[PDB]
Amino acid sequence: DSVAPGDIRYEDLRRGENLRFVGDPEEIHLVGSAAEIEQVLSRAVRSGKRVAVRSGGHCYEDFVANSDVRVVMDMSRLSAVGFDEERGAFAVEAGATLGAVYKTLFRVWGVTLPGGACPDVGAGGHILGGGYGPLSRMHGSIVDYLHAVEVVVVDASGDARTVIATREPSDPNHDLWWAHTGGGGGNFGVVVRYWLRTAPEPGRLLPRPPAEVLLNTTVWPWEGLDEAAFARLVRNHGRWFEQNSGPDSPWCDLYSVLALTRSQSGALAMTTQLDATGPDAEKRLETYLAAVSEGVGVQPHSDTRRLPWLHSTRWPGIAGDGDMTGRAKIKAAYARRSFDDRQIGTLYTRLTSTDPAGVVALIAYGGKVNAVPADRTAVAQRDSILKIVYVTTWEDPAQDPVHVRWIRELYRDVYADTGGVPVPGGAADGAYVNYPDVDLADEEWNTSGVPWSELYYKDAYPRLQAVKARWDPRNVFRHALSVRVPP
Amino acid sequence: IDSVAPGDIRYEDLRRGENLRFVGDPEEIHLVGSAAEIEQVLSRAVRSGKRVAVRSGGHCYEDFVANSDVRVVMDMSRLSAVGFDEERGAFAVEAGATLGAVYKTLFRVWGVTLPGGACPDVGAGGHILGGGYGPLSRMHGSIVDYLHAVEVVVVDASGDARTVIATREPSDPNHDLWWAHTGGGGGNFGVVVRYWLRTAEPPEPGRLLPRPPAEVLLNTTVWPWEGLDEAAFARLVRNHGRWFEQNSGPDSPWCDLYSVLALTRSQSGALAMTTQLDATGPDAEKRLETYLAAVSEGVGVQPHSDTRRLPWLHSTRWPGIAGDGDMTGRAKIKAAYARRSFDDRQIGTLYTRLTSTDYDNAGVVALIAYGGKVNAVPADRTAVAQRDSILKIVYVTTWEDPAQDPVHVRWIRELYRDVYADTGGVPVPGGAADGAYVNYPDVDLADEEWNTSGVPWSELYYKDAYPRLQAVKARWDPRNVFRHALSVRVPP
Ligand SMILES: *Cc1cc2c(nc3c(=O)[nH]c(=O)nc-3n2C[C@H](O)[C@H](O)[C@H](O)COP(=O)(O)OP(=O)(O)OC[C@H]2O[C@@H](n3cnc4c(N)ncnc43)[C@H](O)[C@@H]2O)c(*)c1C
Ligand SMILES: *Cc1cc2c(nc3c(=O)[nH]c(=O)nc-3n2C[C@H](O)[C@H](O)[C@H](O)COP(=O)(O)OP(=O)(O)OC[C@H]2O[C@@H](n3cnc4c(N)ncnc43)[C@H](O)[C@@H]2O)c(*)c1C
Ligand SMILES: CC1=CC(=O)[C@H]2O[C@]1(C)O[C@H]([C@H](C)/C=C(C)/C=C/C(O)=C1\C(=O)CNC1=O)[C@H]2C
Ligand SMILES: CC1=C[C@H](O)[C@H]2O[C@]1(C)O[C@H]([C@H](C)/C=C(C)/C=C/C(O)=C1\C(=O)CNC1=O)[C@H]2C
Ligand SMILES: [Cl-]
Ligand SMILES: [Cl-]
Ligand SMILES: [Mg+2]
Ligand SMILES: [Mg+2]
Repeated sequence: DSVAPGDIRYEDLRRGENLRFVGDPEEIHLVGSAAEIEQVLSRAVRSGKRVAVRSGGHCYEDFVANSDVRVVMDMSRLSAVGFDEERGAFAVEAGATLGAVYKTLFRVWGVTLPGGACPDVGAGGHILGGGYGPLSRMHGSIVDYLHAVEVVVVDASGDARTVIATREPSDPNHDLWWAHTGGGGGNFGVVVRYWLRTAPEPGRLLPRPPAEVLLNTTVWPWEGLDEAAFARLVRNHGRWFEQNSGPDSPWCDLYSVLALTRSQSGALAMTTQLDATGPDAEKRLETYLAAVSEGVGVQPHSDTRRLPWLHSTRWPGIAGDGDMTGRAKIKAAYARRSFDDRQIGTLYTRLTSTDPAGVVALIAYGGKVNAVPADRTAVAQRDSILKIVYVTTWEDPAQDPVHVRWIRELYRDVYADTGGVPVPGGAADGAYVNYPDVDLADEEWNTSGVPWSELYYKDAYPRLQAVKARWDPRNVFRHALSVRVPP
Repeated sequence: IDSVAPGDIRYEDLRRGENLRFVGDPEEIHLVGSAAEIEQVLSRAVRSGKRVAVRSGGHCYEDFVANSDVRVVMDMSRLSAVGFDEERGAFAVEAGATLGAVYKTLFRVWGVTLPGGACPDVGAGGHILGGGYGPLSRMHGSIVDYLHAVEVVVVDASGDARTVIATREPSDPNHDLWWAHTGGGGGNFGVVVRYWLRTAEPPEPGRLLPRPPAEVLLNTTVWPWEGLDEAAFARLVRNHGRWFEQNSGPDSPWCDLYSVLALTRSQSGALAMTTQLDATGPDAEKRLETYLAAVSEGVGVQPHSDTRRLPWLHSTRWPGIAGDGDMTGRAKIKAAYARRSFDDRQIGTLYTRLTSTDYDNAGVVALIAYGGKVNAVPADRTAVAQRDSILKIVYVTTWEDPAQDPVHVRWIRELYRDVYADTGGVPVPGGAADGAYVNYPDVDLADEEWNTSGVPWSELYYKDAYPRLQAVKARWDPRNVFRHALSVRVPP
């Protein structure tokens, strides 16, 4: 159907899962096929009305709900996951949530994709932004399994058409397939479905997860934590990840997130997942936990459970708490090395100061992600060890400026020696387009002289611009931080 | 053909539901893709003498599916479609669909909903035929009040399986079987493949199920346990009880409010309440405030109160309503229907057992708003017989260490027994309580050591509906292929 203001569904469908952003579309179309997408597109382009696509609605920025967007194509009716006998690959429609993808692939076929934690995320935005997750160190990015994609595009004359692009070098649309391996949503056209398989039995055509995992939750009380203690914990963790994130590391089967929380929360915490298949799994876990707490002087509460693998993906310790109400602002960076002492000092001061819920999360990364050449996909960061996510959440819709400023100042200060942004090719490797932050393109917050596009895409940017020029010459698909041809 | 045996990578997940207390030993778990595949699993299991069980959403609070004696499981995961069936004129929900997919698909696509559970992960398979209710029940009734027809694979005396359709039409030959699916409970009559749902009351899908409110007010209210004595606790409980006694009739304007009051262990630091109210009237905020003021009056403890206004579909995924999604760890649940609110001795026992330092160190008694339009339905019209209650009361304890089951099971057994001590330790129907709800099953209701009331488990769950359920059992499952603790069973 089509949803317009006044329809009972309008208040829900005008929003994604980020409540800071309220869309004003004149029409939201729950499209049912490529053919219906082509008709909504060609009609919007003729009218001069700006469009956007919503799949899972997890965009951290206002790309879909931007007040200029007059027409939304919502992919909820296209949520199938299955094996496509004709193409010999798994077909994930854009509106499928990760929880549905993982349940279907694993229960029916015993396989999985190494995408996000977070069952409510849609495939649409997630895959073509370079999705990664708990199994990425073991199995790479989800885009490392992208075999082909179906996408509705608009030509110079304004007519919409459906094309298939694939990983085969001789594919005439090969360049468009490459741009879907991390190029980001909302840039090239409307993805209808992705086809994924390893680069003819379905059970053999995607990776098999561990049957069981050890999951641990470790908590340090903040009350008895001084700066030196905090700094040793952070340095322990960063040194361990600097040593143990290569593509041939035995530690490819470990994932963890260390949460550096505001002191007012009462505790810092870390969640770890380790493949439990080996009979020494428990010893290996403890050696990782011991490394993180060595010399800290605070004993953590520690609890470890063995869980079947599909059950573990729904545990809020990995999946997050599912609460998408209230208001949040995210920033993020790639880390090639962990923070230096001065940055640790900044973190400690900003986390303990009574100047607000807020966390800096360090998410294990690298491993098999890093076996891929930096230019093979549009995910150009293939030597990092951690993704660092800065977050502040609040409730009062009248108090956005103060929370945005807190997180802006923290991030600027951490990256102050590189113009306030994580400039690639140093201790940092730029930014991740599925954690978009419009401040990276803001002269007031980015003083590095490096454009937002090089921070997200590094050297992939020129190729993406060429794909943009070829496949979206009219620039129908745009938003803050969208791939844009040279002026 | 899609089957999982020990040694398969999928076996550890598929041998369990969402209750980690219960580890199954089936020789095969079949991921059935159709009614015909269910018939071939059933007929083979019957000719072998192998005990069967069905798993849809995996949310069973008891060991009905994962019982070690179950040899063959039919897992309905592949049967998860939700859509409109034009030819039937009703919405079709396959048993493997989760409530989250149900509400998303019905609402986004058609702007309608079903007044079923809170809890997006629950499967339709067990949830509807147990009499599912939720946030919207006071406004729209139980989900079974929209069950028009069912498709179910059943086994006859000779041991052959077939697929039948049973509908709400009085002249339908299978009308009795339809009736038993409006609250008879899972794992009793045969394998439901799909449910068809529509208002009993124009043939547009957008008018054939109730529309939810477009927006709701949602409130979380928290009272610190620190400055809270027995008199203050008792006043809060009594306030809430009286309000529900007065405001839960089928014609009450308060049919559009739902709330959960959590009487937590004092160890937890705070008592809390979540309230949802239809926000579309222009005085919704003043109405919410009057309900909150009634709950807190003269309590002497100022609650911390947070109200947000949310679009309806978004509200159903807020953990304040949906729960926190954490099904790891171990839990024991007991429950009862309340026709009137707790008396002095009961409030006293709750206070004592919520503040006591005994056992080990979690627990909660949650009072869930009920009644409203549920109670407009005659008690014998469906297999949900409790049609005059005002609250469902759920007793819970949770823990992590799998070596510590007894102390936790004992805590909650003694708390519940003590609350219902004046009636043999169990909520005997037709008094202050109205028995128990089959989607919150508790095997201790059939245990002579915990039920000294003289009233059998079957009358507690089903009241006068039981002999009719038994007649359906005799006719449709004569071999008793479908059984578990607390399964409908013909007379000896
Ligand atoms: C909210 C949330 C996000 C998470 C979570 N966990 C993650 C994880 O463990 N690893 C990750 O890599 N990412 C995680 N993320 C982030 C998500 O990956 C991003 O928020 C994704 O971009 C979201 O995808 P989706 O849910 O589909 O978001 P939308 O808002 O619909 O779209 C985002 C963006 O992409 C464009 N787009 C959507 N659909 C299409 C199609 N079919 N074709 C082209 N472009 C599309 C949109 O217009 C928009 O620009 C955990 C949580 C809780
Ligand atoms: C875990 C959980 C349960 C909840 C939650 N919230 C509820 C709410 O707000 N209102 C409710 O009324 N109930 C809520 N519940 C309880 C569920 O309603 C019950 O736990 C349901 O019985 C669960 O159904 P399902 O998830 O399908 O569980 P299973 O364990 O697969 O089945 C239970 C029972 O039913 C039999 N059965 C399943 N499938 C079939 C079919 N197709 N045909 C016949 N019989 C079937 C099973 O064999 C078993 O006997 C919130 C949470 C978080
Ligand atoms: C591990 C992980 C990876 C992800 O990629 C995302 O999911 C996880 C669980 O966590 C990531 C990050 C550490 C956490 C975030 C941002 C917390 C968000 C939050 O609390 C709220 C809102 O977004 C709206 N209202 C809220 O309350 C995040 C980026
Ligand atoms: C409001 C609800 C209605 C539903 O009928 C169910 O959902 C809701 C959200 O709350 C109910 C009850 C108050 C809470 C329970 C059982 C908590 C369970 C719980 O914590 C756990 C488990 O069940 C397993 N591990 C765990 O940790 C429950 C019966
Ligand atoms: Cl934008
Ligand atoms: Cl049983
Ligand atoms: Mg949050
Ligand atoms: Mg819990």
